[PDB]
Amino acid sequence: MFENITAAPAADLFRADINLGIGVYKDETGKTPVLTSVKKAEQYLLENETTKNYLGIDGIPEFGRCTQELLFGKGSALINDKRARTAQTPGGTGALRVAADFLAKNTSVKRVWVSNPSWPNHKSVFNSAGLEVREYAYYDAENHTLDFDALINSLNEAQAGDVVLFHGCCHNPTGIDPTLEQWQTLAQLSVEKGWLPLFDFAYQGFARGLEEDAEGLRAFAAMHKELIVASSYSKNFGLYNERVGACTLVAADSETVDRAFSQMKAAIRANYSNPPAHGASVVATILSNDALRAIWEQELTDMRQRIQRMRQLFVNTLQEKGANRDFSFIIKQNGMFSFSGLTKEQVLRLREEFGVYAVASGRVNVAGMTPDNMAPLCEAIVAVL
Amino acid sequence: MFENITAAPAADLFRADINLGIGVYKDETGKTPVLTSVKKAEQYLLENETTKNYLGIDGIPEFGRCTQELLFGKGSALINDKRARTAQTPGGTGALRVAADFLAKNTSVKRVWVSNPSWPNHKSVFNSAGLEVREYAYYDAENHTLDFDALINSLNEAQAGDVVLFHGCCHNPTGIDPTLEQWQTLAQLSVEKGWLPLFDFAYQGFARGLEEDAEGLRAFAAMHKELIVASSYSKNFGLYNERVGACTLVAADSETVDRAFSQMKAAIRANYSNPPAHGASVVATILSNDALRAIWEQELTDMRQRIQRMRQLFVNTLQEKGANRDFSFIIKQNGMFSFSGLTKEQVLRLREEFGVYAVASGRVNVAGMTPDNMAPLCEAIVAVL
Ligand SMILES: Cc1ncc(COP(=O)(O)O)c(CNc2csc(C(=O)O)c2)c1O
Ligand SMILES: Cc1ncc(COP(=O)(O)O)c(CNc2csc(C(=O)O)c2)c1O
Repeated sequence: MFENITAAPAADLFRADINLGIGVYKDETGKTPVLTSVKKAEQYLLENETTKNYLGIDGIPEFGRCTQELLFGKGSALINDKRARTAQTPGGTGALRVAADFLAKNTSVKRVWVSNPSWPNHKSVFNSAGLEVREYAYYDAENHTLDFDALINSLNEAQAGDVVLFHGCCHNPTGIDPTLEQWQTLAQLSVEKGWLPLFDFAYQGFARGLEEDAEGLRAFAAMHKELIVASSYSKNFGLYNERVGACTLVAADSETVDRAFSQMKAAIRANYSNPPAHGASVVATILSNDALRAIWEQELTDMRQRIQRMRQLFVNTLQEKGANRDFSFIIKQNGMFSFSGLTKEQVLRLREEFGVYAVASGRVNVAGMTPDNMAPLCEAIVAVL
Repeated sequence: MFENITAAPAADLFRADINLGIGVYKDETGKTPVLTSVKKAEQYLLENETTKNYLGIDGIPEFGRCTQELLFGKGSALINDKRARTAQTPGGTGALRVAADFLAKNTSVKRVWVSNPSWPNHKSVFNSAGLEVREYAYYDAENHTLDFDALINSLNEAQAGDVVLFHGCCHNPTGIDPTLEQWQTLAQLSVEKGWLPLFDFAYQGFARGLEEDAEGLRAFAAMHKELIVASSYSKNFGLYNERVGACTLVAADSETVDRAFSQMKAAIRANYSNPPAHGASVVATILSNDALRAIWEQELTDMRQRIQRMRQLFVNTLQEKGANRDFSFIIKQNGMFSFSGLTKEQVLRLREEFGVYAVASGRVNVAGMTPDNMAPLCEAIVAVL
């Protein structure tokens, strides 16, 4: 049965002997520690859990409520009108796959529109569910900005009933997000064209703040009867390996969302049955407790701010090491990732001659940068320019 | 998009006011506590974990090794010859779905054969991956035994390249397992007919013991170049909600299994990306530590033995409450579940008139029974005979 299977298309080189191709947050010491708020919650769970009995298919109710509040805001009409249902999922990826399976099996959706560039796993996830993936223009490589007019031009090829995927904030890989006015334009256009918006929200809190980072989503939510949000707590709780995310379904009213959500639960049941408790329980414990939530929000703020300091230090140090070229785009971009503007061959050179690792696209993880490694990193970059 | 979705086909009645329709183990007090070995491991993890950085797609290496040893035996040729690869998954269900996606995308498999009766989610899982499910005869409702000759008759309709699903031990819902000689007959037949065996192993340790319960699988593994095992640690570690299972792929040699496994990892990547650490880390911590493993094995033994005591007490008490009918089949059956022999209407009557809850099939969870609830439970049953 297996003798003729083709190998899947093919960090290790890094280990064999700076990592900017890392996918996680690192602190100033180059570590990805467990957040203190998380350790405190885990201790509370160790002390207080009396069973590991299965969660419901949609997971921990408190987790769902706290998630909806994060996405839509306390007192949101969507919440008040019971228009949203949330399934706790194994990570943002799990939420995306649940969304994809739900859509493939229960709707006429055949196509999902994703930005060029995006996270490479988007295509894999949607294709796995039998959905075609189409790309829309996004990046202006000259101004290192949102190629907006072009985005709109690309998207006028999208038919009514197509899904359009939006990164909520901290676009991956570019760090370039729509302004609020641009989000508002997109929200209006989406209504007019009959797109189903799918928000991928893996970095809430890493751009400007929890509430600010949700402005775009909330602009869409104000305009649409229906949408889906696939969110992740992997980076903003440092809970990567615990697989903590959420798939939130929004419909016109409670009757419609509940009915549709029944099929989302069926899609989950046939996949992993019900979701893993530990990571989501830590999130629910933290979000629903004033003291823990305060510690967590500050920890998230510390991460956001350290990234901003590295963006500034990167730009300053490149200038000091004798790059005579603008990198101001780095300061204005949001989240852990930016395109450095380096070519695939410069990136290869960086790895081979200097041991500095980025992805071929030239995307770098700014959280891989520290006050200590910045000078050598920038010296290397200047050398390949 | 969602306005026309049909609701999915539809515990609560129990709550509204004995539960034998429960899906988990309960102790003599009616609780499903966290195992002591698990609490000890969780404390060790709280004390020692310094990051939540993502696991590899296939999860914790130690978890994989310990799993293979449990399934195949220490010193197994399959292990020695590196013929098996294991992905840590979100539960047995997750392992089944990973198997199904892997098979649908990378092989000519179109059909999976499942026993009639089985766990109802088997059909959902395979169908979700685009695979047809066919049933084979299993249960002799007169002798409350394995309708074996009939099983074989059913399965001669299976074509070469079809998958045949076997419950490793503690068949769900019947508690009726092949004898070793029957497993050996099935293993030979499977080779001759060109079936791909898929073992579903959710109850290792609940029939006779860890090693004994794996005899059937090992009989197949001795005969086959290729097979898949979907295992779960939900019931034998009491880790239900942490989602701890494994998909183990076996091929003729290391080159072939590694190549095939690359596509299994691709299937995981496009689903939930990588698996949840907490539950699998507890399993790995326990299995790889002599002291914790000893405590755990005894806890598992205590569960196995309590179930056996309830099977015996059930049969004795039914006789004492004036059932003049054999129930000896209960003593010989394996695991938490048996068919009581009650009809769907008797089961309905039990619920409505006596507040005793089973599934319509008449399947009862023997671990729902206690010395305290046995007399009323048996009085109720006698009343509906
Ligand atoms: C846009 C977007 N969508 C989905 C995901 C999946 O997040 P988790 O499944 O890890 O929660 C992520 C985060 N997953 C991820 C891990 S490393 C990485 C990268 O781009 O390096 C990405 C994301 O950035
Ligand atoms: C034969 C078989 N296959 C797969 C599974 C899935 O186990 P987990 O996904 O819970 O680990 C299980 C256990 N899942 C389960 C939870 S309640 C239940 C039942 O039959 O009541 C079954 C099983 O018995």
